[PDB]
Amino acid sequence: LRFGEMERDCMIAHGAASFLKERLMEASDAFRVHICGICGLMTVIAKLNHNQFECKGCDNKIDIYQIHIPYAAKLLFQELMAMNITPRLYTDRSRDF
Amino acid sequence: GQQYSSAPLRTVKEVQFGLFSPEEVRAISVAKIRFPETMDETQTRAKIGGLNDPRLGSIDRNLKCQTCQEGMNECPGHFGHIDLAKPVFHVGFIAKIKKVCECVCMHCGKLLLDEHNELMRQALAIKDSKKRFAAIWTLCKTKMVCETDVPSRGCGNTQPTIRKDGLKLVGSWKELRVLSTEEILNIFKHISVKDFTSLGFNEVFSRPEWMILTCLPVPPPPVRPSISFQRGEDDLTFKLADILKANISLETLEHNGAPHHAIEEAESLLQFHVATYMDNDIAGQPQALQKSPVKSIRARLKGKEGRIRGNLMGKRVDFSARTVISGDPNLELDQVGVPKSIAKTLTYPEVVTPYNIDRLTQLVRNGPNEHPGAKYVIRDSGDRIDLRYSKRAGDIQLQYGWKVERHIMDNDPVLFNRQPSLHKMSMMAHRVKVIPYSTFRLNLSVTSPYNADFDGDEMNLHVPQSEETRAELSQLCAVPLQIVSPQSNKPCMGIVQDTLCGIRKLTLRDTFIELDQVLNMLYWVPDWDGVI
Amino acid sequence: KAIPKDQRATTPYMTKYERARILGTRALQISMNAPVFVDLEGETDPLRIAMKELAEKKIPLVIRRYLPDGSFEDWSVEELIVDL
Amino acid sequence: RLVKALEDIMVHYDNTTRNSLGNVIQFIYGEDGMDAAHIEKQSLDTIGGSDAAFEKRYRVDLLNTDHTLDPSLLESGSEILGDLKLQVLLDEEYKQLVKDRKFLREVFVDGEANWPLPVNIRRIIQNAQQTFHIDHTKPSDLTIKDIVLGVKDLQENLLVLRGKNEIIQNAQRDAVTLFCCLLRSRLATRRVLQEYRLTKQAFDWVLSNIEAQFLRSVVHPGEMVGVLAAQSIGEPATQMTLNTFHFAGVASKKVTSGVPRLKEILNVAKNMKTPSLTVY
Amino acid sequence: MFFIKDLSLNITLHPSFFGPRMKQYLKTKLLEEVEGSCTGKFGYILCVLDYDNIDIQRGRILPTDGSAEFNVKYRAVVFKPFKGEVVDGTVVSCSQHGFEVQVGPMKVFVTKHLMPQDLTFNAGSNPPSYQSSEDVITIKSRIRVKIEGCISQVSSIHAIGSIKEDYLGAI
Amino acid sequence: AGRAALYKEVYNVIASDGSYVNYRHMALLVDVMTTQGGLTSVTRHGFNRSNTGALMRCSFEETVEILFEAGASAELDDCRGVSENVILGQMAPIGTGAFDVMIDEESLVKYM
Amino acid sequence: VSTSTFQNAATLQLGQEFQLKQINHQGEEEELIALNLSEARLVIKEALVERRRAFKRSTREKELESIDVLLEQTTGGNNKDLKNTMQYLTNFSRFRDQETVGAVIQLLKSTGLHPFEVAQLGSLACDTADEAKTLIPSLNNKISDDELERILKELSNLETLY
Amino acid sequence: IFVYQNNITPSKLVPSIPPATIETFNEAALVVNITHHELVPKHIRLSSDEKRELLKRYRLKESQLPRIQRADPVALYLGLKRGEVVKIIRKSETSGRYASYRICM
DNA sequence: ACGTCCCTCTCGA
RNA sequence: AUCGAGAGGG
Ligand SMILES: Nc1ncnc2c1ncn2[C@@H]1O[C@H](COP(=O)(O)OP(=O)(O)OP(=O)(O)O)[C@@H](O)[C@H]1O
Ligand SMILES: [Mn+2]
Ligand SMILES: [Mn+2]
Ligand SMILES: [Zn+2]
Ligand SMILES: [Zn+2]
Ligand SMILES: [Zn+2]
Repeated sequence: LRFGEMERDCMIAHGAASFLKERLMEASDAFRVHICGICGLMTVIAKLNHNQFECKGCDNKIDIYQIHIPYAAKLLFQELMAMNITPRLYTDRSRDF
Repeated sequence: GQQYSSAPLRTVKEVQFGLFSPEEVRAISVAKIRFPETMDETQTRAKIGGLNDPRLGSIDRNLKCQTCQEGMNECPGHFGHIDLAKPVFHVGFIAKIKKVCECVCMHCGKLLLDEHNELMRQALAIKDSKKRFAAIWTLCKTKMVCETDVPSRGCGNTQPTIRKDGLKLVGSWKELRVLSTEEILNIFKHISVKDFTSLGFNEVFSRPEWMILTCLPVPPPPVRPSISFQRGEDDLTFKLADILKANISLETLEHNGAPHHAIEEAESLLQFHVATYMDNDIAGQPQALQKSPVKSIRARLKGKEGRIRGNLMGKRVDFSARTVISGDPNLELDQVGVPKSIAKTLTYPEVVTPYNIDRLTQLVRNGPNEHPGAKYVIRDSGDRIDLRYSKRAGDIQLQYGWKVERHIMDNDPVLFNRQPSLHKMSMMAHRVKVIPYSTFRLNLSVTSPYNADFDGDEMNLHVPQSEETRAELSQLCAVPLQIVSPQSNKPCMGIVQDTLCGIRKLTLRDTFIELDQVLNMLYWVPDWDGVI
Repeated sequence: KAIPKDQRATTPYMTKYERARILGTRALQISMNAPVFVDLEGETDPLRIAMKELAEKKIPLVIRRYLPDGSFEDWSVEELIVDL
Repeated sequence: RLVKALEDIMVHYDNTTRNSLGNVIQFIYGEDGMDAAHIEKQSLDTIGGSDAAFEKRYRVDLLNTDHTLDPSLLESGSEILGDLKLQVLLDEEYKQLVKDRKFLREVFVDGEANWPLPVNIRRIIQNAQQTFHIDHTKPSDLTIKDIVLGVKDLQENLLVLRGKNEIIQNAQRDAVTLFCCLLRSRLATRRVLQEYRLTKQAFDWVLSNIEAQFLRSVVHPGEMVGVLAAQSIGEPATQMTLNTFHFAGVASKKVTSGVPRLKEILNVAKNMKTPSLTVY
Repeated sequence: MFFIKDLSLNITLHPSFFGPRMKQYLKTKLLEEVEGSCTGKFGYILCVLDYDNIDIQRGRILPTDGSAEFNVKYRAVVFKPFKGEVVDGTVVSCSQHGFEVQVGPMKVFVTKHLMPQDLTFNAGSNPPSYQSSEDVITIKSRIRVKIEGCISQVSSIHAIGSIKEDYLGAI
Repeated sequence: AGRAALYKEVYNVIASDGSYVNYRHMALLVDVMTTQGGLTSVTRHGFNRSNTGALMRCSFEETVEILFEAGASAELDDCRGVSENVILGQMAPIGTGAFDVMIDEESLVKYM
Repeated sequence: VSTSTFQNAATLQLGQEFQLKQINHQGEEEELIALNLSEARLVIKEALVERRRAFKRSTREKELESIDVLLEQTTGGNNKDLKNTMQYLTNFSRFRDQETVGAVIQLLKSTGLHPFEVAQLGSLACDTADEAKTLIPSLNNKISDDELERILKELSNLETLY
Repeated sequence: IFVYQNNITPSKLVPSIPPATIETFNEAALVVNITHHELVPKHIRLSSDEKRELLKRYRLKESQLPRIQRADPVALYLGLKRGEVVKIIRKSETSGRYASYRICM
């Protein structure tokens, strides 16, 4: 069944901060992509059974992290990449405010 | 699942929106898109070194990627590229490509009006985001010449009434010229570092020069799969062959014999394929059809459904339920009568802990077909161990730390629901109470907050897969917890119909009970003090 | 870069959301085979196991209330109240 | 439009209804930093009614043989009658009472006395009474020192924001404000002894019961008070028009200056379809 | 060379670890990873210094998971070779086109085209040696090599060296 | 002076159909609209044009082009918006995710 | 997980990490740590003994073997790299007792030359500058030869008799 | 403050006397005072030290504060400059005396 | 410019 | 299977 918009609402109302993260990640989607500490875009090569992570283009095999995002988003982000707008994903920060 | 990855696991903190350098593309790319044929070396179930997995990802479930040697369920997709024969407008930046031709000298490429001019030095400090853009536009679209110095800023030519007639830019001079992309970019490329920065751009993430597409991102198969209907590629696959067919023709037109009025059309058709694959609800246009309209990226992402209002701000969920809902005087407020057949198929991860192990081993050793059974059970190697079938389902003594997806049983933190669903009071949690017949059964006095009734109404049911979430649903979204509504700061539940209709029949002093019947009443109160 | 307790200001009571995440959190841990502190008076269940811990403030946890500007006042479950 | 407009909006930890950027929408949710559930609608006896019988409830004069507390209403009866080191506080009191009888007639012009506020006082007394069992014949055992300087302390504690400086404080006395007028109205040095018959313990229970029941009413820093508002205003409206086919037409169902009148408000738009100055 | 940088390490344990000597396991879990390693950023992470006074900070409990993350800020000894840093070392692998040398935990290699023109290699010797006019390097000898280039290959970092330029070899 | 009239003109349609609500809610919205300078509206171009989060907005009426001006104006998303998390599958800074829990050995040897 | 931080030739061209102005563990602009094979050697030993002290809280080529016991005791054998290093230092470090090293250190950074010269100067035993400033190219103009050799002759003095 | 009783055109020179900006009212809108209205709360001018005191106590950056605009009937009625703040004090049906804050651009 | 939430069927390229 | 159109259920 669809846990819809109309309900994301009703739960936000309740506080249920991580049970909301379950129905959206465990109980559907969910993933494991490899991103980059430079190009904020799922692009590195996951040769795990060998532990070789590369992101040629920005030639580095060190600055490399890992994420738990919905396949959907993953898509949305590949889709935005075709229309040529890079949605770099970062884990550091620089605002604060 | 997915395999372990010795990478740092973090979460996402910033989301840096940028624009693809035509050179980031040419770089991050595995191979080079050339042929428009899908995986037809030979109609053979093997792909082709032109399009579709030249190292971009595999299409058949039983083969690996020719780059990341992983197995589809954990190969996310790789990007390639197509080199364009002549630069092209981006369907979306179009008006805001003009809107900066409307702001710089299309010959030497410095701001029309610079640090001299009261409303330019006053716009030029609007440190607000792009509002300084807008004001720098309105206050530039008019000055149609450069300057020698004026009461020295260099060229001194003149600017055109640039206006947009579908996909292309025309520009008069009082002599009528049409703006060519191969020029417009060379005016942007020559825009000065200071210029686009106060104007509305960025020194690395979004140069303006890159609202002109020179290199094209080739999204991989997961974006645009194929399905066995012998197969059948995806609207975005076919379109890109049309682009790589609309490109090639133009590649050679401008190579062997160059007859101006031939290349003039196929480049305004290549920029038609490029533009149509991203937007397809354009201003005029024909709405390119696929021997039919044709899905466009933009429309996939659109509201209503489509990644944003459909596949993220909302999705569907495993572990969910449904049925006719009837109502039960012999039940408690905070529990919900879920039928067996849901409880036999409604699982729930549970860890192996000395406090229950002596229980889980009786459920396993029960099974999927019995009320308090189990439908799987997960070892440390984490491989799914199906009860329903596995030989060893017989014995299998459990090991601590394991997880036995078992059957949801009485009093379990459930997320219950009705569907209009526009407020908290209509997504309360309950205790389970597994019962017969196919119908959800709920206490008459939690009708209202859902505005539900017993004449055809289904209702939803969820089930947390953890512990903390159960706590979150027990200590926050409980039925008794929400007995008084914040909205109207009054109690949102209460006695109704039969109970209410006759509770006043009873609270008459015309209304008397005799010896026998009284006790029967007393007993029924589950917290009676047993004093007559 | 942090606050010192001497200058704390935020609610000294514990919030529906603090608690229910705290009861939740430990309860998950406990049922992940974690060292329990209060002494089981016979509890298979880990929500209750934790809840007893709660009623003996024998829970080694600090809530780190964050403020709008960025900085946070730490608050021991040992020290927060519990009324609600 | 409401919900993905409020969404973002939740009390913070310093008590500031805010957003995604850090910008206030309110310095105290509800202006009073109160959660809605812990709030009921009880009247303010210190406002409605004659200036006449106002004194006949609240004024007590120790310097007077006719307008004082006949010992039948407290132990220290004769040994107080006359006393004046105390009639200053009886004065100190009936002055704050009548500074408040106007401070309400300034905010609640309508002459409207019943309103919603934390702590059901009108209930907590027949809590104390029923519990401790009052005697409407044998007289109390409170000092006039007792009463009025307790009620004065109870307010000192009824927190809302905590904070060092006079800024937050001066915001503090603002939020508690309306409440306390409830308190003086009903923890009334005459009424307490005339009407309430309180013992000593009975009282400073009432005192401490209020105090928690109050610190319980406060809203809890986290409350998604935004997406909460939206549904509280949106809900009604949908079933202000999902239920007009129950009769047979009649009036203000869902097509008469209502659900659409709201359509105006949120969108603004200048072309209002029934403008009207109402000029006095 | 030989450095001392103040690094970090984020490690996480399962709930079933919070109660006894968390620090004792976390301390040893850090040593289980960092002690005996090599990267190019830092180089040969070779010895965690100041054991007892290492940090562990507060523990950040993970969300849907039940674990905890700890930024252990530890200071240690590092080793990073760089081009042109002449080292002094022992030989271990004698080939025909060049003899390898062990220096610290990293192995520097030499070529016969890098050794000056007087090293006529001798394969018929026990053990393998390289002759000259007066010197003779062998299986275990002392020599002054000059690093020319370095390459990081997984959990190590080898390098090539020289013996041609003056004030080298003469041990 | 408007705030109270906009409110009053909201109050008056809802307290019409009896119903009733509690100031705060309304007040919240009103204050949401007024605390900008002047009446910002509840509509794709009213409030949504705000400086808030990027994905945060692209969940309301205008959607793709939003990300478009974004990608090119090098926009930035804080990520402190609830919705950015939904989009991202992070627990969102919400009631039970407002704060953050931490252990401490010193309480862990006290209790041992 | 992998090991963070807080932030080319033999021309003092070092990484951003091995750049002089490097951050203290407490966040304050503190200089940088370059130390020679002896200045090494010991700072591992004394580091490796205070380990053994902790865990039991719950001379010629002779120093080769007594450290070999520690590296099988202190740090489990899981560490091939470190074994060979305590080895390497013992036979190639120039100074035995801590008195002498401080002295060297004290006479080294009088000169105020770069740590990597402080380091590599007390390590390659150099008879003249022509050998000193060659294997150590960076000096060149930084130190008069004479003055460098007054130092390099003083190094020559303090060599502990192995 | 220069009052004109019917009309003034551009001939635009007001802001050319640093340091002195001059307000310019009109008798058509001055005749009846807006501030005496039932629904016009008491805005109160805050100093440059009464400002940097709200901006630390409530842990703000200027941005984050609600706003009043330079042309706001009242701002003009006290001639509020940009960066000036205000303490709009009002009866409330809840608090009984809420005390908002607005800055001015 | 978007145009209430969800759900069950049945049928033509 | 996918998109497109159609009738009903709260
Ligand atoms: N078009 C609709 N949109 C949203 N909800 C609806 C709609 N139609 C029905 N519902 C839901 O169904 C319920 C009421 O519809 P229903 O016709 O069952 O009412 P009813 O009063 O039983 O019918 P009757 O009016 O004949 O007695 C409410 O909870 C309402 O939200
Ligand atoms: Mn019905
Ligand atoms: Mn119905
Ligand atoms: Zn990169
Ligand atoms: Zn792959
Ligand atoms: Zn020019």
